[PDB]
Amino acid sequence: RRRVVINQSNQSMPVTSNGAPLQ
Amino acid sequence: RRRVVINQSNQSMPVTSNGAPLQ
Amino acid sequence: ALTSYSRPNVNKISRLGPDSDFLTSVVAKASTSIVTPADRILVKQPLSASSFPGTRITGLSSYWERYKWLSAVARYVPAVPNTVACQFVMYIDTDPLDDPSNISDDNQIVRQAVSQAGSNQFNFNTSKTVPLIVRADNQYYYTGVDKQNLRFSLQGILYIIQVTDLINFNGELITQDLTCGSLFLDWLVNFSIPQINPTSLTDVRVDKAV
Amino acid sequence: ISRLGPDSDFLTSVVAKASTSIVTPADRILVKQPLSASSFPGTRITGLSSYWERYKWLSAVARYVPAVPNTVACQFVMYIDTDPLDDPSNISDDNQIVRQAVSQAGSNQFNFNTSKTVPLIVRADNQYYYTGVDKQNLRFSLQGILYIIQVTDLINFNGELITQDLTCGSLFLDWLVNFSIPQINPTSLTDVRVDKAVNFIKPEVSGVAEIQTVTGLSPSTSYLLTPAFLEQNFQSEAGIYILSATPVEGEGTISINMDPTVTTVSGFIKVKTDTFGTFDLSVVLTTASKKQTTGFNIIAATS
Amino acid sequence: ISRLGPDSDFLTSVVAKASTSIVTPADRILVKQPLSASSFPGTRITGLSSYWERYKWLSAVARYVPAVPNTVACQFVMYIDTDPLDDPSNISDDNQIVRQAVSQAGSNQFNFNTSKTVPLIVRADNQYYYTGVDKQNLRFSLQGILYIIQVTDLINFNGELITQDLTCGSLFLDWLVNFSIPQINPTSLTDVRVDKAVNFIKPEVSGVAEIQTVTGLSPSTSYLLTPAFLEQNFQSEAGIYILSATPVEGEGTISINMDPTVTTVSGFIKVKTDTFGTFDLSVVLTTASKKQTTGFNIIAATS
Amino acid sequence: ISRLGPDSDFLTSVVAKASTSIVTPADRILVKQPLSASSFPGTRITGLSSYWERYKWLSAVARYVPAVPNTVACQFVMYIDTDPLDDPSNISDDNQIVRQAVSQAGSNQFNFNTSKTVPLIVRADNQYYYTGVDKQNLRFSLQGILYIIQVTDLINFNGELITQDLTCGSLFLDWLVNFSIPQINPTSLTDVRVDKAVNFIKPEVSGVAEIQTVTGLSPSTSYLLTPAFLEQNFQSEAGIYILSATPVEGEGTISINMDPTVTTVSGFIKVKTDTFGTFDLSVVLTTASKKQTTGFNIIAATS
Amino acid sequence: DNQIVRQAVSQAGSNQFNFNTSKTVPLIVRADNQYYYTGVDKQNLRFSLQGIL
Amino acid sequence: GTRITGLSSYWERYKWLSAVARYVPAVPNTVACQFVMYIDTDPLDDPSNISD
Amino acid sequence: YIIQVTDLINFNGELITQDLTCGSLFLDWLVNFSIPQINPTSLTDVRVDKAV
Ligand SMILES: [Ca+2]
Ligand SMILES: [Ca+2]
Ligand SMILES: [Ca+2]
Ligand SMILES: [Ca+2]
Ligand SMILES: [Ca+2]
Ligand SMILES: [Ca+2]
Ligand SMILES: [Ca+2]
Ligand SMILES: [Ca+2]
Ligand SMILES: [Ca+2]
Ligand SMILES: [Ca+2]
Ligand SMILES: [Ca+2]
Repeated sequence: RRRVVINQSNQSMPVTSNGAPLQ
Repeated sequence: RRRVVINQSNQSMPVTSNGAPLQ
Repeated sequence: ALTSYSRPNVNKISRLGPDSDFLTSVVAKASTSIVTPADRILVKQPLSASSFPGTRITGLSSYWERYKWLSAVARYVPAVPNTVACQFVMYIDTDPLDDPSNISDDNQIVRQAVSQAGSNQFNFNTSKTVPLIVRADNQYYYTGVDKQNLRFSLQGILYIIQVTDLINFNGELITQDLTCGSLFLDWLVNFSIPQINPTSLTDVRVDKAV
Repeated sequence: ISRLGPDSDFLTSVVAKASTSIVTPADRILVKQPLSASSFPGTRITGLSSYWERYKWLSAVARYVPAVPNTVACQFVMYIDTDPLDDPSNISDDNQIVRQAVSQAGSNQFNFNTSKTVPLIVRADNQYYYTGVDKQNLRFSLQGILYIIQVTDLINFNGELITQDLTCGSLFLDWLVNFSIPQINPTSLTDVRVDKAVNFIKPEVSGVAEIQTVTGLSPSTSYLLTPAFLEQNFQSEAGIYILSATPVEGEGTISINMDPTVTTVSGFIKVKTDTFGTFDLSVVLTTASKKQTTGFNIIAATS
Repeated sequence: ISRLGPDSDFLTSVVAKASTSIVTPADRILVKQPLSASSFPGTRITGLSSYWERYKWLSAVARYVPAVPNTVACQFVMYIDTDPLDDPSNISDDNQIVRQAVSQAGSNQFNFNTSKTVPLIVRADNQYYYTGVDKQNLRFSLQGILYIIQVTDLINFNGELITQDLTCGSLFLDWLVNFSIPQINPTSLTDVRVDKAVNFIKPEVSGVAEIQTVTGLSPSTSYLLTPAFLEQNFQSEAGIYILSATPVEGEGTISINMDPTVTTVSGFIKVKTDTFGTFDLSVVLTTASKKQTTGFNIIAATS
Repeated sequence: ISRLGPDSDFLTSVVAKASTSIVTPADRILVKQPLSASSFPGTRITGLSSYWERYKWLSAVARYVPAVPNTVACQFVMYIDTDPLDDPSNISDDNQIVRQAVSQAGSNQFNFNTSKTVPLIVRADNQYYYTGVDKQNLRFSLQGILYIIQVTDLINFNGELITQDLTCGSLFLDWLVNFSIPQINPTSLTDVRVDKAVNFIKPEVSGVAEIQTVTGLSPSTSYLLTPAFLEQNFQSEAGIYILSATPVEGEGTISINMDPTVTTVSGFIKVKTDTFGTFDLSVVLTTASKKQTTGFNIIAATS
Repeated sequence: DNQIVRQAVSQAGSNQFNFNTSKTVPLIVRADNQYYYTGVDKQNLRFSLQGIL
Repeated sequence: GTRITGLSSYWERYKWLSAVARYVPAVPNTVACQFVMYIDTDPLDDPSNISD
Repeated sequence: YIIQVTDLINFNGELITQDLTCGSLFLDWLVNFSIPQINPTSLTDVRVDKAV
């Protein structure tokens, strides 16, 4: 047989964006 | 916070017993 | 353009198990080889999660910070017939710095073993189990290789003590040191705070020129 | 009211005896083990027993395991005599001593190749028994006496009788006690033992103390040091063998004065090891040319 | 049970380093700041930490601000190692030390032109850590170690590398603690400093004490006074430079005896200022014609 | 607000004085101890007082224990004057100064070989007195002043007058506070003190740096080193006594240059110890044949 | 000599007495639940001692 | 150094189902250079021996 | 791969004269893993292979 276990040994890293004006 | 993920990155090893007679 | 990659504040506790692993073999010995009482110690196995190199649990242990054995029962399997006989006593001492190896009495080392909680006494041609006794309080232990103190990173030490001369079918003494069986663990852990654990990195370098 | 247990404690190792070692019917009693709590020195139940006056076993099931192959054969009968004064040793018939065994309630017979147990029969009333060593009457301090009677000649696989006294198993106790009246019980239930013997070093300079560091002992335990020397010709050359040993930590002076006018072989050193199982003491000789070895004995309490 | 917070405390100023100052991969660790409460001397959390034994951060989010223009560029990664003994300093590859960073949970990377934070990951159990200086094992007294790793060469607006070690921001802590067991922690976590040096006055009359009033110091704090003089030819004329300085309030005698037969440059004055930051002391010279200047150092504890 | 307590502290010792030392009724005031939070340097309430703006004693009871045998007798009265500018130090009648004492609320009257307590009576309104060291008006930052008036001459076992003043007991404050508005509250109260005065080593070969390890100090605490000497002839033979001490880890120099053309005694060292309370520094002499001893003070913040 | 006794009286549960008077001193327990180990001393002295008198 | 390389040697084989690599700059809008970023699927195609 | 196609220019349109680190690379991944095995090269072990 083969089985597909959803492994739960990870962790996320969400990306946020911004940006400064000249003044 | 703390969370408890059931990690599914293992595998079993079941133990069976027997034993031979003298004859 | 400002960008960031902040990981969240969560602590995932990954409960692995139950799986089974191999610890070591065990070498019973003759009465000729037993001189000091500390010769009767057959195995001295640390039971950290990072203490069995080769198993996957030691591989995976250095990718979290701490562990705790929830269920840990070590299951002795013999490899010998019913024609040779010697009596073992198997236990898991919970203090990793209590060492029986500096006891000058041969009867005291085997009363050291049977009086530990969870010990199981057996003829070594019979398969028996020994359960780990968990602490009353909730203590975690650091993974990885051992630092300054064993009491931060070892939850127990498996011992097997020999209490009787290794006898044969004819009631005579065996004259050789004889390997006799194996030890398998049946475990169940938590793991908290994933970290790469910098001693796990394979790297060849020269430390110090002395 | 201080209820402790259930636990496990190793009583003794049982030694089955050969056919030539059995002469009288009294010689079939392999073990005669009193089941007072203060009667298994070194174990956990006896160490606890010296810190209360009274006790009572709620459940004392004695668990025997074999240490012998299944290819040899002998047969045991095993019981717990609730009266500590009923002595089966004066029975002149060989079969009557084993009918004495199976008639006692709670008894058990077994082949000695397997693991069987004997429970302790409770009393009808509520009587507590005393701990400590047995002072005057055994009926105050002993709840039972465990017996194991050999009923069969010890055979081997080869169809022969074993000619040697053979250790054939072990006795373990699964115990559950009450206690009362916390105290100390003035007689100590421990035994001392000469741990090891190692000689004094030979200092090179006369009248200057060089420090002898000894290793290999147990960490952070107290020891006692008494001198002992065997077959040394101190008059093989000139001079007088005068030794003085003092610890840098403990208390005491070992003095060896082999002047045949005034002989003084006396003194004792009380010192405890460090965290590494080592200690050190100041060894000095008045005549350093006299290289006759002198030893000392390391006394320690084992249990 | 003594819960205090939430507040704010300045840890350190972070100094980004030039490209020539980066040689080994260990040299990318800008700050290695232990996050024990007793590890930020002078701040409010460390002053409080010396008055309880144990603590535990309930929320220790470390808030970085920039002190740099938006026209220069570099990139940081920042984390809190919960194990205080996992040391990233022995990693011989330059990319492996920053993969060590982002793999730790609760980590964060950012451009150093903006304000980002790193929270402290709580344990799974309830363990308290000790305050005070780190005695033997770091795993008892440190909850985390804050790291900041430089992953990028420090560029400027003009497309060039900065050649100087540049202070690039500040680290603040938003903390919330428990405590227990009120006490004092015998090692003082303060540092002393020579506050200023000012010379003794030159009295006009031999053997008559004129009082020197000094100003400019902090009000109502205790100071320590020790003499220090540099390159004075006392034998340029006749006489012996003998000084005696005593406070009119405190305790101590500074004595300067430049007689080359018996030299005595010794003593110390403990005195505290008034409400106006001034104090005064009796300066007297045996030979007032000797106008060689002699100074003293004002010692004070700053934090 | 932060409500800390209840806890204990140490105020002072109290020295009861004899008949001859009491000449005016103003001499009967044994202690004039302000019971502000910020007036007991080194204690626990004073160290906490510099981390908040304002305090208020909820329950602050001062306790007295005797350090005196039961064969001397002297009646005390003890009160906490809530007005800090009411001053009993200028009352001409010896009975009026004790009627002024016993009429204060919460005062207590005891023989001085008997342990008793005195409670501070709180205000009817809700005033938060300021923390920190004193300023212009003394009614903003003090909640009370503790006084102990000696009301009877000190006596012996036989009823005759004691002729010497006697330190007799100690005062302990059992307190409970509110605090508000965390500040770091400048002009800190940590007084510095000479820890010990230890002298340099006398090396053999001139122009060589050697390591002098000084032991027995506090572990991991920062110190301050100032040079000193006492009564030395630096011209006893040929050569100019030049010394230079530099640490191997710390910062600064010490210079002992007794050149009669330019004499320099200056410099200081800030160095901290290891975990063993030890440190080391590099001593060099230009003429090591000249064995004039030279010291150095060790300045340390005591609390 | 005064700082060593201010360090003493500020400990929780300390007691101040003339030495011809019987008194008591209570040990203040931890806020968490730590079980210190029994037996003789080892490497670290914070694993097996709850207090020093 | 990453946990994925640590955990990769506790299984035999892998396959990237989703793999998107996300370039983050650390530079202002005042310097300029043009990159091109790709993931070649053949690990033996090497552009390092191109003379143009 | 990351290929550079243009000269590294500044704000003034002039060439940068230094080699300049410029940013980072993060992966956003999703894998399978089949057949758990300890993978014998993962074992940390110090030994001498071959004397040449
Ligand atoms: Ca143990
Ligand atoms: Ca670790
Ligand atoms: Ca008794
Ligand atoms: Ca009977
Ligand atoms: Ca008794
Ligand atoms: Ca402490
Ligand atoms: Ca770590
Ligand atoms: Ca303390
Ligand atoms: Ca203020
Ligand atoms: Ca132990
Ligand atoms: Ca390709």
